[PDB]
Amino acid sequence: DQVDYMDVSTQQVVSVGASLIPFLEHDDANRALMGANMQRQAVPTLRAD
Amino acid sequence: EEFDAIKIALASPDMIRSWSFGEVKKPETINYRTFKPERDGLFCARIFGPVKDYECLCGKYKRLKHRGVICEKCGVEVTQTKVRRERMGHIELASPTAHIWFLKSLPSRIGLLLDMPLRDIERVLYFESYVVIEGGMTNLERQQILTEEQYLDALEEFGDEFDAKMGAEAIQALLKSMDLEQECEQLREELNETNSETKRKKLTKRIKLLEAFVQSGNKPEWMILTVLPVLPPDLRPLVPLDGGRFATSDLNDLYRRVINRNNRLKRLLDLAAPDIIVRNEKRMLQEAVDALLDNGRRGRAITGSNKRPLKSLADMIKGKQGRFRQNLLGKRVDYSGRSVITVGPYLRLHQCGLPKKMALELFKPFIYGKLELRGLATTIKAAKKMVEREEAVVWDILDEVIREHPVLLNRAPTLHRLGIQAFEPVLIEGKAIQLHPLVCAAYNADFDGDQMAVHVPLTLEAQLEARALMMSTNNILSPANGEPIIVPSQDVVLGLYYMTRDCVNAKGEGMVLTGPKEAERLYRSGLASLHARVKVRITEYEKDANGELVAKTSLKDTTVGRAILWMIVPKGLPYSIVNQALGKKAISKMLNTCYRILGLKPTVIFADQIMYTGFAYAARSGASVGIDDMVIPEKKHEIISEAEAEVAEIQEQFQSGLVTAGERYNKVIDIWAAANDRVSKAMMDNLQTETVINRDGQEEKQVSFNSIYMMADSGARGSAAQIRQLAGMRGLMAKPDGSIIETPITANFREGLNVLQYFISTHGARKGLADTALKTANSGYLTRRLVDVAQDLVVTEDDCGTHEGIMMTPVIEGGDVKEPLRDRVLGRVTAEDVLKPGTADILVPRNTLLHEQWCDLLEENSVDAVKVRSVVSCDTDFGVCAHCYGRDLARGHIINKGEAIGVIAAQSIGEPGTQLTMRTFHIGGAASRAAAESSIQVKNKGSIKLSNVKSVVNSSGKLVITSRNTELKLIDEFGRTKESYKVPYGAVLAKGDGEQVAGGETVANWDPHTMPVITEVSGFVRFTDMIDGQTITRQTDELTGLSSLVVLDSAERTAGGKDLRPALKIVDAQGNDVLIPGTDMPAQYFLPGKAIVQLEDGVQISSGDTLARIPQESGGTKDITGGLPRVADLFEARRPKEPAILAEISGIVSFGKETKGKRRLVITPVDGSDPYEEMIPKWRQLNVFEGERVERGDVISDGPEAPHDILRLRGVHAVTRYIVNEVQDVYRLQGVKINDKHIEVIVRQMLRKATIVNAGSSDFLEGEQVEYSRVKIANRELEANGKVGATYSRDLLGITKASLATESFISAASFQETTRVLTEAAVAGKRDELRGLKENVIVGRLIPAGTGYAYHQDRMRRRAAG
DNA sequence: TCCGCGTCAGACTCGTAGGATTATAGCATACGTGAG
DNA sequence: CACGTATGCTATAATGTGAGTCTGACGCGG
Ligand SMILES: Nc1ccn([C@@H]2O[C@H](COP(=O)(O)OP(=O)(O)OP(=O)(O)O)[C@@H](O)[C@H]2O)c(=O)n1
Ligand SMILES: [Mg+2]
Ligand SMILES: [Zn+2]
Repeated sequence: DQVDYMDVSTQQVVSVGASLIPFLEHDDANRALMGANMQRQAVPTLRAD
Repeated sequence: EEFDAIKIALASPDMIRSWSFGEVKKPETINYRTFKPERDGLFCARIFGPVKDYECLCGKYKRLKHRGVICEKCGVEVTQTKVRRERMGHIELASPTAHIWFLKSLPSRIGLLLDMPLRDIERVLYFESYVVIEGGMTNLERQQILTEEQYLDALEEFGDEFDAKMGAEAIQALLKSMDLEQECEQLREELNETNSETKRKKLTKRIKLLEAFVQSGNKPEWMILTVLPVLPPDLRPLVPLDGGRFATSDLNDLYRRVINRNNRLKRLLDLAAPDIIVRNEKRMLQEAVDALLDNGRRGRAITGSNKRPLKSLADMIKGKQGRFRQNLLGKRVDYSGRSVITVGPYLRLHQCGLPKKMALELFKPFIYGKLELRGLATTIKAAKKMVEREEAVVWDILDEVIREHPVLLNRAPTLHRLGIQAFEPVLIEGKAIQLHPLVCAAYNADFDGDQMAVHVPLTLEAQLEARALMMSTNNILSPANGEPIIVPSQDVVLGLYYMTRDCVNAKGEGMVLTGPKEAERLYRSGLASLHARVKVRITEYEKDANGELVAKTSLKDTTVGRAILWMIVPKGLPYSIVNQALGKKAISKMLNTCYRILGLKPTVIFADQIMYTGFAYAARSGASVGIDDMVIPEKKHEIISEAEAEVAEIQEQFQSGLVTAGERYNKVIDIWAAANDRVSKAMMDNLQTETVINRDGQEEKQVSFNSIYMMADSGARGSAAQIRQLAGMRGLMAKPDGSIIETPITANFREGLNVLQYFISTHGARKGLADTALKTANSGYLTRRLVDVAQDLVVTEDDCGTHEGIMMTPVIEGGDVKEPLRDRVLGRVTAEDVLKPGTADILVPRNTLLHEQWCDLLEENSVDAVKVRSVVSCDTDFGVCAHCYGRDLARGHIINKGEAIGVIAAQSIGEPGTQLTMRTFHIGGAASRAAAESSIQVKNKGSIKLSNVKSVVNSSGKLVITSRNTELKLIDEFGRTKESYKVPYGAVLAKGDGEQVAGGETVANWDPHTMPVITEVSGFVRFTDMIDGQTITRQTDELTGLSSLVVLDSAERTAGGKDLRPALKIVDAQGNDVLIPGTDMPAQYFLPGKAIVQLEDGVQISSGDTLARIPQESGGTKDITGGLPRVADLFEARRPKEPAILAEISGIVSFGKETKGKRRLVITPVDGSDPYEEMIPKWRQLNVFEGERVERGDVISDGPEAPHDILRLRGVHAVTRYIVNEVQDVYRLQGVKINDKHIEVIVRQMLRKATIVNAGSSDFLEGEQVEYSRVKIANRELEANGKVGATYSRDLLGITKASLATESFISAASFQETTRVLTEAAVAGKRDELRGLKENVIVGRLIPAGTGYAYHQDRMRRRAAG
């Protein structure tokens, strides 16, 4: 009866970059930060897989 | 050129003219069309020199034939263009201009000289007001300011016979008229008559200034500039960019400002302009010169084009970025390269993979050279083209040059000396540098993209210094601790662990082999496992009394695996070394053992062998990291629901009334901290063993071969702390403030945090990451302060022949001996023939290096205390003796004379801080502290020994302690100290002094949260000065109404209560004061900030009761963030807010005066008739009572001691040991091993200077501060010859000031505060003879240390003749 | 002793970008040096 | 003598200005 509202998605806390990390739930926040940071450094290959 | 010293002094107007080669009259730079220098402009060729080599401007004389031929037509000398970087010019200023550095730089020289405040001088300079220069009529005296209206009054009445002027002309006249001699005598006469304490300093300082001014031969007028020097053109260049545009220095904009306004001033003087306009122009001229010298000091700096302030002269010297730190104390370097690093597991310890193309380029001159000696290259340009074409024969020549040629590898940051190492290079195809694994530790190298600098030592000398001193193989031990830095890790560890570790039966349990060869063949054949018990016959080789090795053959139960590792193990070592399951910790000991028994080459070979076998078996095994590895305890949910309803019950009790925010914070943190340990220990029992393997018939228990458990137990990678977060519970995380979040993370990484647990994790994570970026800065700033202070310290002598040293006892704190005496005195020169108990035969000699063998003898006899020779007590002037220092911990033998000890000390103290900043922070998330410091339980039976303790017996029957410093010890039978235990104040002891307790008994219980105020006397309780709202606060309850009192401190307190000390006073039934047993003191206990008293006034107390609970919020987290500021505070000698009081002079004391409650402790010694009287706070309670014969430095108050007071009363070894222990407390809390001798070096540098009383035969008089070495030199010649004896007193300097107090001004300038250092040196006319290292590095010379010590000592003896 | 002032704050790496911003009067005599 | 560079004078009256703020710490001097 006290509850007024609820989170729309489980994703809303996280940004775009971090949303692309699969098992984020099992990853330390520091390592996850650098992961989201290195995805931005990824050079596209000849065959996009 | 080769010179002896450098001196700095004020520039005379005429001196400035000497350097100048002409007056630049015009702002003209160059001609827009012919981009050549304009007439008498800023780039004038007529003044600074020719633009092109041996060519005049108008072009009449060309070629090297024309030499010094000044062209008559244009007026340009035919010399090299180089001259335009060296020739200076000048500017004729219309008005005299004050030099900002002597005006604004604090304290200031012009102000201190005239004894005239800055404000007065400035009013004069900006032409607001006149100043009197001299009036024969005392009507107006000297230096008296007159406003515009004040000047009109005296001008009519007296006029003429009184001289008062405005602007820099006035101040220059005032400086010219001032007689340095006469004022010196007048000031000496003032000090003779009435020397007031604080103004004696200031008068003595102006006397020192006047004396120093006359001795320097500087003239005060010269502080005001009449001629202004101009920097040579090439040092403020106008060059064309590719785009056709030009680019120029900001000095050109500032010079043009000055010239325009100066020339306009000449004009307005020629034109006889009205005075208001002349004044404005003189203001603007001084503004422009002050902007040119030091922009930003004179207020708002002049912004150029972007808005950024123009970079002025001083700005190019001053900043870190100036010229000292950037271009002179370090530079960019030829024959330098870099690239990504990658592993070279195939390499030997002394080798590194160097890319082909990289090495081709670095050794270009060496190739050119061999190419011409083989006659393959006709000349250098053909050799260059052969290299450009990269011809096949060139590769073969390059291979020949690199052979036996060492290359330096460097990694940023270079924290300690092993951050540079030499290797023999191995040419490799590919662009990445290959690094040997075992040195990755010293570089802190991990291959996820780190890069390294390569440097080529060119000279034969540099090659030899690289191969002998800097080689990887030769730098095995660290400069800080004696432990080795080079050691196998990761795979090399995993492989050897897999080999040694044993399993149940397996293939071929209980088999008999004939040596390790049979074992290996069996394992390779596939009939035996590596972890299977098998009886083998190994033949170990043990060293005898001489150099001969004795051979011993015996049967010992072992695994196959360990037998095969024995094959790698050199003869001399015991088989017991390989017989355990090996981890990284055991392998490090293995290589150290081998080094000290067998020597360097065998350990080198053995190290390589360990690496090869380790990696080869690492791939043979096949360890993996599965998700099933991290097994969660079945009993987590129970522990957590229990812990969770518990914390819930305390939160509900919070609204009730037994709880402050601090108390509940402590209680919740304690509950979760114990829960975390519980779940972790559940996981580790369930994981570490919980291996049900059926032995040969029935079931057995043995260690688990779970992958993550093996990784943790071997010490290969993760610790138990990390695996807690994986498989157990993540725990309580700590905010960026350091205060810990009340809600812990119940989950682990295998379980998956949920959105809320992950979000809560973020705080700790990011504070960790921000910590690495930000704190490494203050860490690094401490490294640099330390280095500057201990640069000069070098081993100068072999033996000073001193007996003096500091008594080192074993660090036995917290039951388990923290640091053994043997290790603490391992590698030190023993002082004073210290034998065994029975004094009738010497056991140990005097000057003898404490080797591991001597140390092992010490342990059989169980010596507790040893006077050892230390750096601090060494007599050597201008350095320290090899014996006072002891072993070079990095070499493993006696230190070499000439070694730069100070640098190594500063680096080794600095490194751990800087490394522990980034390291613990990125790696951990949460804080795993454990606060449950309630009960002391004793581990081994013995009798209770209480030293320093004053306790009162309470009505319970129990001994309740009321001492501040209390040390419970555990004595055995023989009577040695083995366990220690710091009992606090407010403690209940189970048993009293000298009583027997059994193993596992609790001997004292105390509350950790709340330090109670415990009363000695019994009676009724009285509220003194405890006015509600003024000093305390009142808070009331329901139904009946329980009020509770909280003592508001002066922070929250009103102006009314400020002077009142609030205190619970003990009165009896009559309502008279109860006395404290045996003294005239009435009982009264002064309550500090927020002392929460429950029980309201008039309540009968018994003795030994808790009056008041002051809350003790310990929001501290266990990290270096909080430790390092304490380290910096000790090194810089930062006096605390409440210094500890100590006996000043020995003798017999009674009390005199009191200010309300403030004690005025009166010492009246026995022999020394003069008293010493101290004001003391009322609330600070004394350890001493009344008439006792206390000696110098007996502890009176409770509170932290100032290192100053320790040095000043007890002396050197006292204060040195205080610093060493207080610093080491912090570093030891973080698991950092630094030898005391390094800290001792820096304390020696702290105690460099000494103040002097009285005169000798030199110029001492009252209170000059001179260095200790130099006054000792004087005292040695004085004692032999006689003359006036001089009393001295050593002064402590904290690091920053100690580095600025060095008599080298080049070192002082390079360190910090450069503007101020150069003004004080320039005014003193100081002469730097270049003795220190920084000084010689700046002039680009040989260091007076290491290799350079030989050459440098040869120059010092060339000073005696020729 | 209270409060404006002024000197402090890790080490290397690379990748960079922008020239942007601004307005001035127009014409005759004088001052000075260079080309034919 | 031409070319480049500079100093000259203009006559309605007009005559008083004008960025970014916030670190935290410590050690002297007034
Ligand atoms: N801003 C930084 C980052 C890194 N380093 C140095 O480089 C080392 C390695 O950095 P990094 O590779 O990020 O850390 P590791 O502890 O090796 O962890 P990982 O590579 O697994 O992330 C740091 O410990 C530190 O000595 C530094 O001085 N300054
Ligand atoms: Mg790295
Ligand atoms: Zn010429």
